[PDB]
Amino acid sequence: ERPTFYRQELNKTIWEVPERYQNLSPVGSGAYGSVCAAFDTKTGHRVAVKKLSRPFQSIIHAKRTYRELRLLKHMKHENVIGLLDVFTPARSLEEFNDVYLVTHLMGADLNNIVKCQKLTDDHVQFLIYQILRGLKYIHSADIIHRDLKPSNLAVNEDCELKILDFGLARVATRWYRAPEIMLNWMHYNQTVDIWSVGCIMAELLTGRTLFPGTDHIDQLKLILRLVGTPGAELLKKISSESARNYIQSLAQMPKMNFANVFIGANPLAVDLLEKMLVLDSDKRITAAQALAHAYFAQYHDPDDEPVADPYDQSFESRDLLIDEWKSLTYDEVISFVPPPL
Ligand SMILES: Cc1ccc(C(=O)N[C@@H](CCC2CCCCC2)C(N)=O)cc1NC(=O)c1cnn(-c2ccccc2C)c1
Repeated sequence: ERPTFYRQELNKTIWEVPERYQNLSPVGSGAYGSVCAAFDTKTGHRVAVKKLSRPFQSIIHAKRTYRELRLLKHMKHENVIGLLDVFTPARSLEEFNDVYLVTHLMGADLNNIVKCQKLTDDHVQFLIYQILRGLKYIHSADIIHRDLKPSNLAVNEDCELKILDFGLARVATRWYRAPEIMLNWMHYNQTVDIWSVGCIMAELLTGRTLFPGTDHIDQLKLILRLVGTPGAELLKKISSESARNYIQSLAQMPKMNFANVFIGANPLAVDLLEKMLVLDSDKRITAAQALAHAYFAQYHDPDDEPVADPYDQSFESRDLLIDEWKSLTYDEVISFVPPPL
């Protein structure tokens, strides 16, 4: 019918959950939002429970709440975070004011893993393979992550990887961002995420941030030093006059030979980096193409790299009232079907 809930105070936060979830312990020191590790008495498994912060306080909060629930309810893939449960203590739409989301509990984020040292080439093959397998899935539904960086990627002891998003909650996004979506200078596609994967892979191999810019101007200067200033062919496709003026006003840099930058790395790794870190977003490798690159010979299976069901994002166009976004969210909580045990 409906379970029995119990109340708690944790880090100045109130928490009201079903008895099924036990021994709630705050994790991530703010960086994941309001999240507790919990023990799930139904499965005998550890889980993560997130309490959304002020979910219906404004129109923009209410839309963000709907968007996060809709994305989580869609994701059914080994390398993307998925929804085990969603609950509110509210018995009706009228008193609906709190949303709790339940996922798998992961062992570590990749930020607090590179921080020690660099990884073996074999560890890098396996981790980048799993990122690209999750991205083929997300991109097949016309979903773009847009903020891939080591702090949004999580792994277990056995090195199984999942893509998450910790949104706004306290490693600069700037350092991993595609030049075209940073300065909005060209048509942008799913391959903004492939630029980010290139930056992350470089960092796992060298143990150093590839492009540690201090701001957007410093960031572009560090990038152009490796990949070279745009040619006349890429200049032809820049719609922004101010962008085009800025670029053409710098003194010309050549493309460096990546074999001279990533010295001693697997030459198959250097070749894949050349294909990911191209300025022209029409010429960057896709996730599906990257999975068939020789670098992943050990892992690639074309019969086990699935696509996603279609995702209706027509809501993204709509301008509705708080109470409308709230009712739509309540509907999705009510209609939720747990994954098969
Ligand atoms: C409970 C929960 C709820 C929401 C999210 C989450 O990723 N939400 C996304 C969903 C959509 C996004 C679209 C692009 C593809 C990726 C997904 C968002 N911002 O909308 C994560 C967890 N879980 C965690 O925060 C979590 C799970 N173990 N840990 C953890 C716990 C201890 C140590 C290390 C880690 C990583 C943290």
